[PDB]
Amino acid sequence: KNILVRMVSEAGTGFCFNTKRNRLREKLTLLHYDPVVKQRVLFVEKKK
Amino acid sequence: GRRQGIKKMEGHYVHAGNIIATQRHFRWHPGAHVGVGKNKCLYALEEGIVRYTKEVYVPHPRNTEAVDLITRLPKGAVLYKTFVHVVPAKPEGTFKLVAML
Amino acid sequence: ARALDLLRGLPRVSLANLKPNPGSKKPERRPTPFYIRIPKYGFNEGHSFRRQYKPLSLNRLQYLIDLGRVDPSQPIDLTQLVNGRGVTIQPLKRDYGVQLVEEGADTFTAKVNIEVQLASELAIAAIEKNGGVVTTAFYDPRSLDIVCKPVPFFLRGQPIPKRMLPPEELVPYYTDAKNRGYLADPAKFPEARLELARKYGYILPDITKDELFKMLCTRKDPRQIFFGLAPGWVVNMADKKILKPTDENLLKYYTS
Amino acid sequence: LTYFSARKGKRKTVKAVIDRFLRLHCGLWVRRKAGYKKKLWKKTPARKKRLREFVFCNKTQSKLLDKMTTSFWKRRNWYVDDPYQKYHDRTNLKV
RNA sequence: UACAUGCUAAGACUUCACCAGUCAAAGCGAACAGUUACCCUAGGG
RNA sequence: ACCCCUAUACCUUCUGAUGAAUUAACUAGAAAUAACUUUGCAAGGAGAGCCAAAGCUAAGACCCCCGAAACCAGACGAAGCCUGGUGAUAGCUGGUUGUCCAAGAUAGACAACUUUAAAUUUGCCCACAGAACCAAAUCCCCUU
Repeated sequence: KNILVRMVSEAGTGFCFNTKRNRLREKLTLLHYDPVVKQRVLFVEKKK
Repeated sequence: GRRQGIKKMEGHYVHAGNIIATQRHFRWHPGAHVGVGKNKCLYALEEGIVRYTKEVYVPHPRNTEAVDLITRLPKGAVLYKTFVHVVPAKPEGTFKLVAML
Repeated sequence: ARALDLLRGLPRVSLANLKPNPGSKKPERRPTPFYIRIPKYGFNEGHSFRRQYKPLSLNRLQYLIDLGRVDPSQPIDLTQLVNGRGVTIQPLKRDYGVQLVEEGADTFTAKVNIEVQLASELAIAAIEKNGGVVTTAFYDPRSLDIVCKPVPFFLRGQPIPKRMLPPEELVPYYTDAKNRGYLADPAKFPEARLELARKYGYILPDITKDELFKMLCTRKDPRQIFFGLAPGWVVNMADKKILKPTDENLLKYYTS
Repeated sequence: LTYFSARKGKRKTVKAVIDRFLRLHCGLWVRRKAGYKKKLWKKTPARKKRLREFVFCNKTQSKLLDKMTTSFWKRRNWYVDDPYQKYHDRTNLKV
């Protein structure tokens, strides 16, 4: 029902984190915080 | 056995961050200088002596369950709960003569 | 002593009277593991290949100078420290020499020409305040072994080898004037000495004026282990001679 | 463990200890926590911080590890830029 | 339900050990495989 | 001498059946890492190598006996048998030899209890007060 997916930072590259998302819902994009640039940036998933 | 219960009894000296009690339900409530955790564990925010008191329970307006339970009380009842306090011992600081300029 | 007076009157000490000291001889009395569930981590990953350096503090160097064990009128090498027994280093057990240590920076009053493998900024400052010289030199395991105990090397019969250059990692350290590297440009040293003198609030004494300037300026060029001797020589200790080859190819090899 | 080896008659170290533990010269053994890189997706941040930690060992564990390593691993090592240099000596201990 | 379910750090709890587990002030930063009547050996009832 | 009174052989294993005719001989605890004790020398020790933030060197003092089926190799006889591997191994019994003094027996899921030595300061017994909404007592605890 749910999938453990990974999102990769668009900024502060090389930073990624894992969340859970439904099998049927659309592609998952969040606004997370990364310490590479120490700021809030968007994360877009790349691999389930 | 969850090993829950009072960890520090009345009159016991306590340091900052010491855990006073671990509970599954709010058997004891946080009083003065006693903080609570996610597990509703009562820890001490100051350094001093633990006291257990009985106090009037006036719950937060946002707590709708406690609020309407309070409303359903007659004009004769007042709710009481057991609270845990830490009476702080040491003064929070002193003034020292550093330099005579 | 009163004890020898007591011995006067006691029976003669013989093999029938001896006794061990009480307390010396206990009587013979006759009629998943924990370390597995823990994850591996590389605490000791490359330990046998890590370089080690024995610390010579300035307290210790002052103490040795202070009891006549290290002579500060001559250059201070590793050989002098080992001979004075102020430092004990094992080439096996991957020691790579001596590192100077700032302990005793205050209360160090000695004008020395020391040669150490590593030196901290504060220790260099402490030596150079008193009119001294610090050089940081490199010794490979073999040359380090020969330096620390030269006499057992001279009984081995082999011609003196030329010491190797630092590996790639240690080349930037030893080619730098801030740490007084022995492969650094002499021209940049006055700048570094003035920087240290300015930072630590002492005037930099120009060594050229003191009568020990010739000694304080004595360095041995790289690919030399001992001061007065050149690689390729053979020490004949029995009849007190030095044998130097005159071959062209040998001399080319030893002067490389 | 091997107290007397068949070639030298010497004690032998257990290399698992060497691959899992750091021995401080003072007698303290430092280890990593189990699961510090396993299944991190569900672990709470507090738990992850707890697991990403260098942790000391028991007295019994320490003596047992001292029994399974030889004297070479109990010697004073003067490494160049060891991050654990300040921990090799013990300070202000009053037993 | 949430995306600071971030980083660090005093002090404590804990299933009687261990391994694991909890809570947390201040601070930075952010919201606000069967079988043997061929069986065999050491023991036990 | 006996008669009287007193006196459930011993060993092992159970919480409290086993073996032994008798005499003599034979017959069973093997390891110094650390620590401790006693010396030497001492920021150094050590008769290379090793260790050292009082250490190092030396000594002393800790780790039993008997008892399978098997498997393998090579012979010898007509699977067996023998020699070797082999003091095989695993279980489970049984046995483990002078004296005195001191300390020294019941939770449990390694721990508990126990010994020796060392450092230090409270330990036990406990009075008021004190520990929850949905009987016994227990925890805590100054005095003594």
